[PDB]
Amino acid sequence: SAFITFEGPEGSGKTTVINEVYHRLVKDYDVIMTREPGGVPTGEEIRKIVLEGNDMDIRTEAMLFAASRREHLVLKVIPALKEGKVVLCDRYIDSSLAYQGYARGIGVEEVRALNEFAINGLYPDLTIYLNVSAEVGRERIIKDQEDLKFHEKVIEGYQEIIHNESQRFKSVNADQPLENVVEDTYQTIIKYLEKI
Amino acid sequence: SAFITFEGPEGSGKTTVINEVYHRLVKDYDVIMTREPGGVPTGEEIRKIVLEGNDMDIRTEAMLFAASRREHLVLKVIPALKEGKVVLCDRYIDSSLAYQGYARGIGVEEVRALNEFAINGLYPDLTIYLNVSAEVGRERIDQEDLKFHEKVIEGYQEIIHNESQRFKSVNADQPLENVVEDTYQTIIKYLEKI
Ligand SMILES: CC[C@H](c1ccc(C(=O)O)c(Oc2cccc(Cl)c2)c1OC)N1CCC[C@H](n2cc(C)c(=O)[nH]c2=O)C1
Ligand SMILES: CC[C@H](c1ccc(C(=O)O)c(Oc2cccc(Cl)c2)c1OC)N1CCC[C@H](n2cc(C)c(=O)[nH]c2=O)C1
Repeated sequence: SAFITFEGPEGSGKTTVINEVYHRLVKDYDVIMTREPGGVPTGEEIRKIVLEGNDMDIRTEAMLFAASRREHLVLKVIPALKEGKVVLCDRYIDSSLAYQGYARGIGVEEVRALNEFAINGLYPDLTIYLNVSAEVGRERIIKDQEDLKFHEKVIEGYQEIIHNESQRFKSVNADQPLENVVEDTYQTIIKYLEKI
Repeated sequence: SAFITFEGPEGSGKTTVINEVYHRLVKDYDVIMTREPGGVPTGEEIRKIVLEGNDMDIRTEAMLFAASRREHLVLKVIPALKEGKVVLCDRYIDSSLAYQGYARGIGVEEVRALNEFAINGLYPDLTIYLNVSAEVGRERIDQEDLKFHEKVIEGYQEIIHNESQRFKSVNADQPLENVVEDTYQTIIKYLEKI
């Protein structure tokens, strides 16, 4: 089994990359694609609260992302791993670190301690970081100043997380055309998987 | 202003005591009594999720109690404290420490780290612990329920041993009129010294 997470800002080509990699991996592996809350009833109820939030306190929002994360992990991810599946997960702990910790200003270490409570040691086996520049990402989103700066800070946050901790992290150049980003991601995954 | 929390297992007469103490304190102080979620919409929605939980993972449950704690703190407690009020809160961080941390077995220090993210330094000024023996508590209320009850009491003892200065323990084995009186006097002594 393998728990593989995908990280990156918006405009990193993440949706295309996961879908195309899934289509190639299913030839050799029992693979699933997922994202939080991913159909888990409690997680879906949490998601409704977050999306209905009127200027929700950023720490309450972080705790709700973390509670949705745990429900998705325990009720969907772990049973799939037990079946021997390759789980392709769109966003996990690192999104809360980059978005809640860095971009929203809570503090990466405070958000880390919260999410370590949530995942209880279950870190991804492999994390694909779709490393897009802010300018390329901006163009992919189009195809506001506060939004542009928020997108910039998300990337700055990811840069901080990957520069500090790196072992499961595999950075893929997402400034390339998407066919190349798919090929580099697929090859990175196959290299990991074929080493058991 | 003062933020005073009330803690204890079931059977400690905690609800009755806080209600009576609050009714007496309103005569001399600008005071409110509340509990989580306490009407805050997001907290109420989180409460519904917890109550609807079918064998809910204990850490998800702890995170939801912590999210309800923050909403109630931010929208009710902090605005009242800024208005200079005495805030009486029935159950706070120590309830998550005793129940989720100790009794459910996640670990007090793990649950403390989670709750410190939720309260962001807003610990109670004073915590009233209604110290009921497991035997009196049992009587005031099967093997599993009695074992969980004893575990909560044991958890509260460990917490109070580690943070003696924040707690004031009231003998909850006495008749409730005495528990009310000792709790009231403990609070007044604290309020008249600040
Ligand atoms: C509004 C922010 C946005 C977003 C977009 C779509 C959904 C939606 O599902 O319709 C969404 O709701 C979610 C998603 C995941 C988990 C929950 Cl509980 C609610 C959402 O966050 C509220 N952004 C998009 C970029 C990534 C952001 N994000 C994601 C995760 C997983 C995290 O931990 N932190 C974070 O800020 C959310
Ligand atoms: C079933 C557990 C029970 C309890 C009783 C009544 C309510 C109810 O409101 O009807 C309740 O729901 C709540 C209460 C507070 C906050 C939320 Cl989000 C939900 C509840 O916990 C699910 N016990 C009773 C003993 C104390 C327990 N407790 C309380 C708090 C505040 C905590 O942090 N941890 C904990 O285990 C809950």
